[PDB]
Amino acid sequence: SIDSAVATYEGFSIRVHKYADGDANVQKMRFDLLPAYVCFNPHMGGQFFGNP
Amino acid sequence: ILAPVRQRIVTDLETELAHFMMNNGALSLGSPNTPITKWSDVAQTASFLKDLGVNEGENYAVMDPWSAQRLADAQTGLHASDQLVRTAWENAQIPTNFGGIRALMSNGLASRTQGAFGGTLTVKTQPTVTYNAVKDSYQFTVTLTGATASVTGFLKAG
Amino acid sequence: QFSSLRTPTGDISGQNKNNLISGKATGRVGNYITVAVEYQQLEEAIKLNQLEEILAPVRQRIVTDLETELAHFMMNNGALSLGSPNTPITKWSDVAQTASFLKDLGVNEGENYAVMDPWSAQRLADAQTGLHASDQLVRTAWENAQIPTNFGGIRALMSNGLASRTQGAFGGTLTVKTQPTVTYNAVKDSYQFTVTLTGATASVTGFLKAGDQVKFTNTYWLQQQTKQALYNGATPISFTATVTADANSDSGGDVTVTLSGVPIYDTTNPQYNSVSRQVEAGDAVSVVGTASQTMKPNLFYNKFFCGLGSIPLPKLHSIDSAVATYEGFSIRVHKYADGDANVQKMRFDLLPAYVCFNPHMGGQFFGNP
Amino acid sequence: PNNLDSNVSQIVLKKFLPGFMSDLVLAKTVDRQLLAGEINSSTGDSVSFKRPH
Ligand SMILES: [Cl-]
Repeated sequence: SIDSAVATYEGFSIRVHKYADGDANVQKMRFDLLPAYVCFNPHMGGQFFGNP
Repeated sequence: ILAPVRQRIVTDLETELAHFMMNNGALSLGSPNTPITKWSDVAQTASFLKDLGVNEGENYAVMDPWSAQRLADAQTGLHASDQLVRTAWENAQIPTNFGGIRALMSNGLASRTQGAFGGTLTVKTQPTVTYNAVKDSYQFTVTLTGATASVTGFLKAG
Repeated sequence: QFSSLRTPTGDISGQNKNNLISGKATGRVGNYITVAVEYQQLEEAIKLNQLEEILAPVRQRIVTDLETELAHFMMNNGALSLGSPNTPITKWSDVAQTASFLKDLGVNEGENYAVMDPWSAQRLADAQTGLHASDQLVRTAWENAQIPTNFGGIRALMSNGLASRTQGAFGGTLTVKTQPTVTYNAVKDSYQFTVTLTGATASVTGFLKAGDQVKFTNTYWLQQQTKQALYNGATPISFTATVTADANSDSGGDVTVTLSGVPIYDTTNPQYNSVSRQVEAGDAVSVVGTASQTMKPNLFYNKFFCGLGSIPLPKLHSIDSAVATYEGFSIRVHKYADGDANVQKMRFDLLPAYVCFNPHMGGQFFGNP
Repeated sequence: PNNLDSNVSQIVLKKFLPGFMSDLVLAKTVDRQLLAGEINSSTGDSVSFKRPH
């Protein structure tokens, strides 16, 4: 019972939901995204600095 | 009015990647106070990946605008190949492969704070590290002793 | 600009949505530029031949005094600062620091320019005669003392017409007296703010002069999109603003000055921050350069920083006139006379106009010690 | 001393100025193939791949 639509930017998809508020006369919009992560092998990356 | 909303989402996606990667990878090279200057500061990363055995896919190093520039300043000083010095004198560019590793400049990159530690630290109890315990994660708990009396945020993520 | 919430579920119930806060930049019309001449009818008869050559340079006077005021206008607004006036431009890394600082803040649209005087362009020319490799690139500078179009990954230009400025006599150790009100509501239509300073020398006229640069030691520039502080090598980059008008030190050592560029730090709308923290009463500050030095600044800026325009002038009635463009600017001339004194009068006019779109896209740069 | 200021308007033109921006680099060099389409409503919140022997 809430109106939506989906868009693409950078090859990601974002829902948007447009509801409102009855008593406070107000319009609301939210844009959201769910990422997923994986670490395959912690031993293959890290952080580097200079050597003094 | 709302056109910027989408690129806020993506900007905030990639500030997480910076933190996720930063909190997982176990490898470390050089001292954190010192900025990248010499050619051999980028080159140590290709050769450590090599020495350790990693052969598959490409390898990337990612630094900020200020480091990228001191690296071109180093390339204006080369004595031999004139196509390689001209490019940096005009454009302040460095090549695609640098040091034997694919090198990249990014102004979006996350920062982090150390958190207040002191004392001479040792392990309290021998942990259990065998292939059967850490088989599914590659993470392990250990308890350190000999710290400062009591501190909130003695060690912070990263 | 907006901000975002990060939650395991997505439940935002108890939290703060982004407000919409509009702001604007404003252009204004300036003073006229006028060159006026007169001569007697007697001279027009016996003494003036080639009068049409006598007034050729008149139209280039007008456009010259446009470029000189434009240069002051810029030098008085742009907040950014690199190097320091005690060191002249020498190394390649001097012109180069400017392009990578514009990119680290996030300027992405249009083209960036750096502009310097003949003496500077010459010291960059013999830095180029020292390169060990590129055959053509050293020959050009040895012959012609010229440098390429793109230099350090920015677009470099030389100009002999460019304004100078005097520092004005400042001394003692300085600190801020009270907290400034810098939130996005206060500064959103200007990008300027007033702050009072403490510990100055007793009573001094022109303690700080328009064009100086005050630096706030412990407050750092952010990146404008990402909101993470900026580090150059080991050390953070401080925030810096420009003194817009002359300011006197009253007895008891206080100075109240208006600055261009703002250290915005807002609790309610953190999405607009420029800087890493709140300037608090008691913060150390210092002025870049030496007390009474004078000099010509070098300027670096993004294309959309300042802008320029001019206004068609209507014809006064009962007087004769024509329009002629030179350098793509239109200039009226009125030719009229005084019947009783028996003299003839010509005036040439142009109206300029100026915007500063954003103070944070340009500044002044010097060498690094 | 004419006073003409009520003859005219304060106009705000309809255009915006350039804002600042950032660049996306990490995002486009990590592996994006393996994990695509792999988490749907039959799988629950997570999924695994095999370590080599
Ligand atoms: Cl040599």
